[PDB]
Amino acid sequence: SHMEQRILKFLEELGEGKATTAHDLSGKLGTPKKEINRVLYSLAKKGKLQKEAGTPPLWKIAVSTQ
Amino acid sequence: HMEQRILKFLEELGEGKATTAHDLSGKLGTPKKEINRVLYSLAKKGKLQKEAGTPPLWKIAVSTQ
Amino acid sequence: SHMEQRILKFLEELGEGKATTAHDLSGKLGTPKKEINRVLYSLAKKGKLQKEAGTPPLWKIAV
Amino acid sequence: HMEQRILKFTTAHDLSGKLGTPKKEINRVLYSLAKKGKLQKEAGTPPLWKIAV
DNA sequence: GTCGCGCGCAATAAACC
DNA sequence: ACGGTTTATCGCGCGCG
Repeated sequence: SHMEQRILKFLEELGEGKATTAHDLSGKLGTPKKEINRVLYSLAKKGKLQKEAGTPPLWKIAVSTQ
Repeated sequence: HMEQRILKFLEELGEGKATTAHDLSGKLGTPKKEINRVLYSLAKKGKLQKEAGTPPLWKIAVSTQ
Repeated sequence: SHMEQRILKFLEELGEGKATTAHDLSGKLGTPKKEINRVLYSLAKKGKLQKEAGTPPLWKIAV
Repeated sequence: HMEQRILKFTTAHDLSGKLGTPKKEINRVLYSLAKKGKLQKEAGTPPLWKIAV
């Protein structure tokens, strides 16, 4: 499952403290938004990503938790 | 191309019986995003008829004149 | 519940059996149509409003 | 008429036997009534429910 | 076994003013 | 040398086995 590696790679190259939407990830990475959101919610559960509230939700690399 | 594939499948089901987009996405091997995108367009062109529900049911358009 | 009151008041200011569109509510309140529809459809599931399917949908006070 | 009976009577799973209703229809009225302010969802596995006074 | 989901929605077309 | 902006059931939050 190298879909996790490319998303974390994309959020790293986006910049410091930068966030983006799941619809934007589906467009750039060329991956259906269905698989994207399934991985995004999974990476936030692993603690590697954090979800900013909003519609749609914004996603960035987690900074706070251990 | 994808539309007639959905239409052809709804023929071999017996007139009266319907199906869901989730059921179509598996049989035709197509993501449900494209399935629903074609289904809603076939009902707007009069080719199909939508029975709204949870989830909605789709069948051949029935004339009502 | 603040934008909900602005919409509910207007639908009450306007006729006691009348309806209106989200576009009409958008201009008469200086609020984008996206924010209006967010409140309109939310009020429908709460049973506060009644929606008439159409182009565009019509919204009126329910009981 | 489910919205009326769901108030007179926990988990949505537990409500499937007390009323003989599928869990899909119970969670429907639960999240709907919770958006009407009358319910409140607890963080359980499965989640827990209770009437909000 | 969390799940309530109805979703098609624009990497659009068409219509408006 | 050139039609920008809004609509559409357009509300969408959806990840669901």
